[PDB]
Amino acid sequence: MMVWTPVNNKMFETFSYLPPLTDEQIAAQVDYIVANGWIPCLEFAEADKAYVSNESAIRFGSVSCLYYDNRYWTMWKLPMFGCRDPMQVLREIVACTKAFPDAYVRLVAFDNQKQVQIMGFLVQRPKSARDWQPANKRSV
Amino acid sequence: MMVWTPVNNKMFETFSYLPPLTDEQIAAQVDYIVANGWIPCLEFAEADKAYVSNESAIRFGSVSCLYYDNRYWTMWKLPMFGCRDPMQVLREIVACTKAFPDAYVRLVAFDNQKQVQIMGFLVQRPKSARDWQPANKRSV
Amino acid sequence: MMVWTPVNNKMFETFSYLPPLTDEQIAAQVDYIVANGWIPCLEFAEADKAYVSNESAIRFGSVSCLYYDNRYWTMWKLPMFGCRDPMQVLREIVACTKAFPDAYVRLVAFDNQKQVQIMGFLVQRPKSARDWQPANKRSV
Amino acid sequence: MMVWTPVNNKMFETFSYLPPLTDEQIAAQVDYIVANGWIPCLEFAEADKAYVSNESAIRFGSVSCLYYDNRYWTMWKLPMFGCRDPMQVLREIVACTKAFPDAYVRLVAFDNQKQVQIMGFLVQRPKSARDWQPANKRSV
Repeated sequence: MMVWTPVNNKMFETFSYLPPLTDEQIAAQVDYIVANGWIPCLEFAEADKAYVSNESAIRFGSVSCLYYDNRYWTMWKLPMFGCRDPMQVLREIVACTKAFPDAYVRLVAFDNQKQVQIMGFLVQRPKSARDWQPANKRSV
Repeated sequence: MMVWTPVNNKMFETFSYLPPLTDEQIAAQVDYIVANGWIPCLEFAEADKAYVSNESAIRFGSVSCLYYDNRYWTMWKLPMFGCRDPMQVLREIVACTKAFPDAYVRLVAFDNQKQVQIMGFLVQRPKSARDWQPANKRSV
Repeated sequence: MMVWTPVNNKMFETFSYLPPLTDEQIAAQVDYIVANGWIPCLEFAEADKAYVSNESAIRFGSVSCLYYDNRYWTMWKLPMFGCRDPMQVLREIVACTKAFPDAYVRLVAFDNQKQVQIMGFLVQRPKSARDWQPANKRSV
Repeated sequence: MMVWTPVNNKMFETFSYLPPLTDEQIAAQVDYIVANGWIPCLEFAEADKAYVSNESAIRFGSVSCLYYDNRYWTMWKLPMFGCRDPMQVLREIVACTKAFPDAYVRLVAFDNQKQVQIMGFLVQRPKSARDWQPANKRSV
């Protein structure tokens, strides 16, 4: 019987329960975006703005239902409309992480027919982050 | 006239006003669980999640009555259903404290007829805790 | 034209706008308590509990009017009922400050006919307090 | 395509999107105040009181609309009524920044016919401020 640790074991939505994505695995996800005609986009946030919080609810009456701060991140340039080249997306990941080496960075893609984000996963976390576990240390 | 100190004098419910439990005293409490047929279970929490607090009430209307965060701790494995062996409980205390050496750890027992926790006391506090007094420094 | 400083210029109610009380000045205030038949008492608080705050209002509906945390301090022993000797009060100030050398300590007096505190002033602040000005540095 | 940075890029209302004002540029703004017959005034605030916040809203019902802490700063002396000399304003800037070298200081001017502040801009920020970007580092 192994025990799932509650300590410093924060997650990051899709794919965060798998082993960290290799460069080949990321490339494959990017091919999937392009093959489906979705719109790639990068978003980023400093460590203090990375996880959902409640601080703005201090200003509210009884209307906090499904309100959370830090759902929005900051857009890196613009969504890559008309992009049909996976290398272009990989180059923007490099450019974004270079400009913001200490930020959380996530890759997302949009479907404009449904008007919804259709994919998303973390591609960088700050090296100073101490609030997460490697796969083999998630249970003890 | 001695003065009960308000400074760094936090307590931990049942038995926290007595001298710290010896290993023999813990064993005796464990025998009491087994003799009564109750279900032993261990729970633990990191220092930041150990004491009752109010942070979630920021999301509330006028409904904070008997709401507190940090009442729930994290379960170590499962409650030990059918356990009639005190040595088994002692071995789980050892295993739990070893896996989480910096956590607060409490031993509890359940009665399934009343469906309520029927006993509970702290069995470990982190070595770095500075918010509590030894028995002879509780008053000055 | 001198400018009253807003920075690190916290005050402590009665007499805090005067030069700090000498031992002779404190003795005189104590004589005043005794001459009037009032009940002397000492109260103390650690630095974090010294000034009025709002943290408990997170639990409230619209009822925060004239609610503040940290108005209560901690009683030193009991109010000195029947005390008609100023030296006894001075000895308790010494004893209280010795047991809590890093606390704020105030002397108060009660009138039991009106049932209200009738006098009060600070008799010790922690040496580590940096949030207050000397009389000659209160304006610049 | 350059990306506007969200990190440590706080601004300070009027003129904060231009290059920092030179002494000659400040003098020109001051001439503008005097030429129009407006009332010059200086205000200042320590770093913790410089930007708009919400802390007092913890005491509120549903009435936080257009309530913010830290809109008021501290007045330096009095508004300079009748002042028709730009050198006088410049001398008060010097005197204010000297007395409060670690404070944010802003120059404002009042129109008493409209009864409203008619101009305002930052004239000093603390040297220890790390929450702002130079013009050439505002986008990456």
